[PDB]
Amino acid sequence: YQPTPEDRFTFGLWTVGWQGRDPFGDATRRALDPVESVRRLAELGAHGVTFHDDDLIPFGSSDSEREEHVKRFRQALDDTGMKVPMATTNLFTHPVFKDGGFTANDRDVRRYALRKTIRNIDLAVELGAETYVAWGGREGAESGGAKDVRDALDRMKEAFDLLGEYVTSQGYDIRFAIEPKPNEPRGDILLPTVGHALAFIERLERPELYGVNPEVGHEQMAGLNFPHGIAQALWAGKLFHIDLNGQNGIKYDQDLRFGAGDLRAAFWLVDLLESAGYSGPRHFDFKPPRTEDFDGVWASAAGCMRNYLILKERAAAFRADPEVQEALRASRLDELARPTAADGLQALLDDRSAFEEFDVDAAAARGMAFERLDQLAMDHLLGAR
Amino acid sequence: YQPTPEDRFTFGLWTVGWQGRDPFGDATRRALDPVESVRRLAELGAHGVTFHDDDLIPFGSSDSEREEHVKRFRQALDDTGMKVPMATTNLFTHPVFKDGGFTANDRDVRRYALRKTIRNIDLAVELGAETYVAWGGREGAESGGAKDVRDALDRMKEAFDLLGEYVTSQGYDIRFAIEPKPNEPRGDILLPTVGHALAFIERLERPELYGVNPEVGHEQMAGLNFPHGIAQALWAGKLFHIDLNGQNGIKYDQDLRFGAGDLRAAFWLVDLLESAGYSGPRHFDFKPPRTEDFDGVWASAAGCMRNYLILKERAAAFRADPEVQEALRASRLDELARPTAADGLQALLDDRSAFEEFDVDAAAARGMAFERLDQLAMDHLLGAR
Amino acid sequence: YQPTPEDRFTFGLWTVGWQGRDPFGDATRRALDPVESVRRLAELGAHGVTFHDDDLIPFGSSDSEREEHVKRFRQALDDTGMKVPMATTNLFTHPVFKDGGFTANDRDVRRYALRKTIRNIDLAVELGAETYVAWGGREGAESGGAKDVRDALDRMKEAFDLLGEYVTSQGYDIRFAIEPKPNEPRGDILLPTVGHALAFIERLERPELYGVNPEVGHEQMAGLNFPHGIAQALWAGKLFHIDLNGQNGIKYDQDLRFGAGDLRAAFWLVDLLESAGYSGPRHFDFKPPRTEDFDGVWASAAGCMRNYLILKERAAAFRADPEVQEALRASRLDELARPTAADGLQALLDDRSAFEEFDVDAAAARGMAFERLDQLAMDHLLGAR
Amino acid sequence: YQPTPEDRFTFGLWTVGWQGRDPFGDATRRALDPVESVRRLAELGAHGVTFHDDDLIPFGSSDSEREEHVKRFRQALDDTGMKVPMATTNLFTHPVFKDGGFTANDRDVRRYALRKTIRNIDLAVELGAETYVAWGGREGAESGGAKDVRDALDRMKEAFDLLGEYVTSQGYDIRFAIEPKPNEPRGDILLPTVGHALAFIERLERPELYGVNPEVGHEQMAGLNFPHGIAQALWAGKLFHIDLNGQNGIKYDQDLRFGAGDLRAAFWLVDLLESAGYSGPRHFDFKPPRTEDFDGVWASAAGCMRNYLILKERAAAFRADPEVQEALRASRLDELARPTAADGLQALLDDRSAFEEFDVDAAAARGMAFERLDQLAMDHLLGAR
Ligand SMILES: OC[C@@H](O)[C@H](O)[C@@H](O)CO
Ligand SMILES: OC[C@@H](O)[C@H](O)[C@@H](O)CO
Ligand SMILES: OC[C@@H](O)[C@H](O)[C@@H](O)CO
Ligand SMILES: OC[C@@H](O)[C@H](O)[C@@H](O)CO
Ligand SMILES: [Mg+2]
Ligand SMILES: [Mg+2]
Ligand SMILES: [Mg+2]
Ligand SMILES: [Mg+2]
Ligand SMILES: [Mg+2]
Ligand SMILES: [Mg+2]
Ligand SMILES: [Mg+2]
Ligand SMILES: [Mg+2]
Repeated sequence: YQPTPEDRFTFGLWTVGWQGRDPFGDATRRALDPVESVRRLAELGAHGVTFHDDDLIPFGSSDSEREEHVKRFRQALDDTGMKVPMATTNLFTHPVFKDGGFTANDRDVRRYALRKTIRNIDLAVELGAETYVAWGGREGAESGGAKDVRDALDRMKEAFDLLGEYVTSQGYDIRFAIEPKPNEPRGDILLPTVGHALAFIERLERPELYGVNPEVGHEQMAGLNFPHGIAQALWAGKLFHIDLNGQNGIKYDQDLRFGAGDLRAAFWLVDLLESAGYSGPRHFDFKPPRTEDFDGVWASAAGCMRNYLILKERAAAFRADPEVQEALRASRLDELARPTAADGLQALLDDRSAFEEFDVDAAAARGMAFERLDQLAMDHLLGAR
Repeated sequence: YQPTPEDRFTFGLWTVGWQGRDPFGDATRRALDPVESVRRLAELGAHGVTFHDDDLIPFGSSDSEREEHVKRFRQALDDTGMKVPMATTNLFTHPVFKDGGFTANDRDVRRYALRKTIRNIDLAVELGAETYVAWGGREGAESGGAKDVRDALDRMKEAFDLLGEYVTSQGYDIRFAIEPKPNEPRGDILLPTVGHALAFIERLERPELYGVNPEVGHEQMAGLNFPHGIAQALWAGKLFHIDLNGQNGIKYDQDLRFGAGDLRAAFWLVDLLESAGYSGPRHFDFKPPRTEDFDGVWASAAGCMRNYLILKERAAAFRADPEVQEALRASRLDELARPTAADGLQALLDDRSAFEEFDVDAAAARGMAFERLDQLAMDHLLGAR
Repeated sequence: YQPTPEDRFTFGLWTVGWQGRDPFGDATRRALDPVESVRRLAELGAHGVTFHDDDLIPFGSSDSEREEHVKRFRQALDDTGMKVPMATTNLFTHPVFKDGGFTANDRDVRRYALRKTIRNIDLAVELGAETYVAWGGREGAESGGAKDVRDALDRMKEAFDLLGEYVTSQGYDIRFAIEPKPNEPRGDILLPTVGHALAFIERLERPELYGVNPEVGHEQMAGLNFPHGIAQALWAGKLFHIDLNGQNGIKYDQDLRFGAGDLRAAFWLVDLLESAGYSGPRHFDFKPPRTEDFDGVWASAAGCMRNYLILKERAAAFRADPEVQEALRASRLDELARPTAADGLQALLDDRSAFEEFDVDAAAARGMAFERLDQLAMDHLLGAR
Repeated sequence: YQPTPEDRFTFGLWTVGWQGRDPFGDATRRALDPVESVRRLAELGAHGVTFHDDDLIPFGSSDSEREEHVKRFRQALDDTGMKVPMATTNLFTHPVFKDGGFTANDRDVRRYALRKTIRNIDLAVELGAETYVAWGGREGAESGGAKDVRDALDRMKEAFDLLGEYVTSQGYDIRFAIEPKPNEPRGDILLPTVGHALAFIERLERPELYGVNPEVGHEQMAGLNFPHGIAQALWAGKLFHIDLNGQNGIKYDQDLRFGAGDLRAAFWLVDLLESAGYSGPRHFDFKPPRTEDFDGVWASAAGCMRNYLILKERAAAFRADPEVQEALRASRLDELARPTAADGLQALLDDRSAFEEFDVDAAAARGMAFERLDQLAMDHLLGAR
């Protein structure tokens, strides 16, 4: 189960670089130089890395310092052959963003947020990124009177429209991906799920430029089924990128390594990406627990990849098994893929077998054979066939 | 706090008519004749009622029995002056719908579901309904292999497209409202939230015919903020109807009377509907608890209306208070309503006060004064000014 | 992975016998005669069955009918060699129990509840049951004013004390097990978790007679860690029985087959029961989904047992692996089992290496190596060593 | 609604002193000197303050610096007349506690944790504290193999036993209060709820010395009913202290001001404390949101007290209303307070009216009149009588 750069596994600098500060605790690990992370990731078999502006260039850096930071990073990429398929902006750490970036009540702040974003879009293109993520972690509220949501959506639309005008005018080959999260750090965050983000995109001036970047843990903090949310993004043609990690139910965002948390949901996600022919990066947005030292960080990162490869194998074996193919037919998955009324409205209306003469009791008596199918799925996942 | 028919309060037959059967218990109350419910509701000050096909005409009724059921109902409406602004279909009780209506794996079932729906659309128009609700309570799964979500969305789209073709061809003045719910009775239900339903509508052939019917308790079963979800529906121009009730967090769907459950969320919802000028029905989809007799049912129904009227009064007093208007200015709600960059992209890019010369520390130091505003909101809700 | 009666697997009559009625739907399956369930379970390899009074003898049965029902059941047991290790009372279905059994506000009801319970204790002993379960599904409330919890606990204590006096006086060899659940069917249920039930037992007149019957899904409806709750019951010497099934997070109680829901939590539960030497019944309290016919019911029941046996194998392989034993030492599990201060209070107070000279930074720098250990656990579960 | 020192309102230094650092953000406010907090709290009408060792004396302080810190604090208390009714230990911030204090795997750490605790017990007594709280925020795990819960409970018991031996030997007049929390910062924390802590106390060598310190938000992060948990602590005679704040459901711990979050649950809590004659401190463990400046901190602190006083008034009016007293009788609250069988076991067994002649249908038909009672409760809370 050895990964190679062909598996397209990526990691954010902020993941293996998390120092372990939490709401109740100081850091347990020293900071990692981005160059070191690049090298260690390459040795593990990763394909590339991602970054927030602030991960690469310390906030408030002079143009001189900025150039120096970039050059060193670029050298590491050249030395290892690692790519940079996505980048994003930090619009959440600094105190100025306490009420949001694009939807802060203060107009001056909103203008600042757009300028900080545009500067990073330029760098991202320079580095070859294909996707630019936006997670509005501070857009929301803890109380009802603080934010008029209709006005905030107007402000969010305005912001994304200006970014689309910008890339268009420059002639850049980059697309945007919005990342939803229901809460934390705000009481409630705007665009809380994959559905809310998809619905919002349809109101932008150039909808073709925007998709979603769903994250496992995020949809599970609302108790939603991740594989179902991803199927809806695929159906809309909007899965531009994906964030993989683990989460144990509805609580604070844990960011465990991928495979931990809900294992069966991880299995069904892998089955789907692989069946659907998803060809984007398999990005891990996780945090090695603060209990670990450096050895532990690398082990956790390696486990992310290992878990994906084991699941891939098990899902493939599941779909290729003749006995499973037979069970899918038994459960009428074939019939779900056929049109209900290709014959049209009129033909449906005139068809007595559809109502007048339909034997409802006979249809009701037919078992779905879902439990036998699910048990074959479990046997496959566990290597117990 | 007396309601009148002008307040536009409505109730489903199934609400005051719930006999009290739950997953672990038999009925505690006898069935109510629809005619009796109409009369009792009129006396309490309700404006109208709503129904599923099966609430009005017992499943499997002959055409003769059907006509008889309708005529009696129509007489009650005439006697009391009650209206019927919405109707819907039961595609969840009968065993034939065990795997869904529009997205059942069996094709024969899907065809049956559409025929049963079309028959009720005809009645709804006859009775003067303006809105037709669709809650797909059985569309979903308990296991991953049972439903290919991409195929199910194809099937759901096909179903809604055929219904749109139908109303168009007949020349009916009726619009559709999709009602999301995250789970129960299925393990996971498709289109689980207000966002997922809004995103789906944008892919239908004639999107103008469809909106949402959000329900308080439903979004709270996913731990989402209801007033925020409603603001997004308002922003999209898609709030065609609304279901009001109460819920105590993430658990089974309780369906308490409106006002019970999350009281502060009820306050913010009322403030919003009233501020936004929502002119549709205020419908209560709730269940008087099984502990109650008939006297208790009517008391609970009366409480739904009473609670809305008290909240309306308190929200109005909140918005009209000079001291609140001053606090909103202090918290920069005025600034949130102004465009970020009406000056345009170029002007933003050339504005040094937006980046180069922006004093981030001075901006960061500005308190939002949100807690004083929230305390004025609490004082108002409690009548403690 | 074939079960035999030696594995001690048991099922309630109500599990494979669930007809599929839910809050929104009618039954999908016909009722099963208890004799048929006994025979089918024996053929699958089960060790025994359990029952509520009402599952075996229809409510309101004459003494004549009662005897007839028992005799037929007894014949089935003799024919198959199945045992009856536990029984319980139905104090939740009939409308009289709408406000509870032992804690109903009406005193007459409370007296009735105790009489119905005592009659079943007698039968249970006759059939050879060793454990009597009590799940107070209707003890609780939907509103704050309806129940004074202090008075209700007095009433609950009184009830359990009288039952203890009863078994003592009769000389029966039976112990009681209280089963907690947080909600459903009441808004909140009293004694909502394993901890609340353990704390309550310590206030009864003869605490030795009572333990807990925890259920997987129940603790997961509160988002708690089941294996941790079971370890606390084991530590107190109070795990008298256990209910196994599956649950997908915080929502309505699903009652999936064991192994479904949280698979990793199922793995850790098996590891614990097996390590601790739990020698009681492995009882399955689950519901085959309403989508299934009879073939599906038996397949789901078979899957419960299969899943336990696979997990048992994987946990055993995990604990026996030399490389795991080494990792446990690396993570200081050995040190957690040694007393902190067997030397005593004074020796601790005088030990400078414990404070004055303790090198906090050196201790802080030591990684716990938890992620490598967890990855070995995952590899083992998946059969990927 | 003006508080006075007689209302017994207290605050932790860490509450109004929270700088606003979260998992995703830097501090938004400067640190407050403990002397300033004491003075500002006194002016608002607070009765006293509480502290962790580390809030008062910076970690790693010399004995010289320690004495200086104490003296300054003592002067502030004398100047204002504020008291210190409770103190606690910080066993969670420093990296050495990454795996816990009392239950860390490393034995050396466990010994250190006890020494740090004993030093603070001494100071607490010097300052006049009556209660010593213990919140084991780092005792728990993120993975199943990392902690053997049976061994950890042995370790936790050992720790509390040694602390009891210590206070006993010194002759101190102080009692311990254990504070449960389900998760955050660990994946799962040991003793997750009020029930688990109550059950654990019963296994300590001198159970009389220990009680619980429940916190509103903590039990709500598991979706439990706080007023019910408090009634069980009252019933056991174990409510030694209480932490008041607000929380919006199952998510990260928000720590809103008291009254925010679940308002109806706040009403029922106040009704209970006041009815039961709770005479301990009304302590606020909350965090003014990071959006606020200093003015906002004081406003939020003032709101905590204001909200309690308004609720107190409304609960008192509720209980004193003749119409409510009549409704309570209608709902049989009087009957819940009478013994079920003061006549005894034998008399119950011989009473035909309890079974043989009990009219179950007549009893079942009796409505509980809970909704009318709940509506009177709502009317009272809202000042709408
Ligand atoms: O909840 C944290 C989010 O996952 C972020 O890591 C984004 O993906 C990048 O800003
Ligand atoms: O969860 C139940 C839903 O609220 C239904 O009552 C719909 O509104 C009507 O089918
Ligand atoms: O939630 C349902 C409970 O699990 C019951 O099945 C008990 O175990 C028996 O009354
Ligand atoms: O979750 C944080 C806890 O409430 C702490 O504030 C304790 O009360 C004191 O250590
Ligand atoms: Mg996250
Ligand atoms: Mg992410
Ligand atoms: Mg509902
Ligand atoms: Mg509804
Ligand atoms: Mg259950
Ligand atoms: Mg059970
Ligand atoms: Mg907290
Ligand atoms: Mg606290």
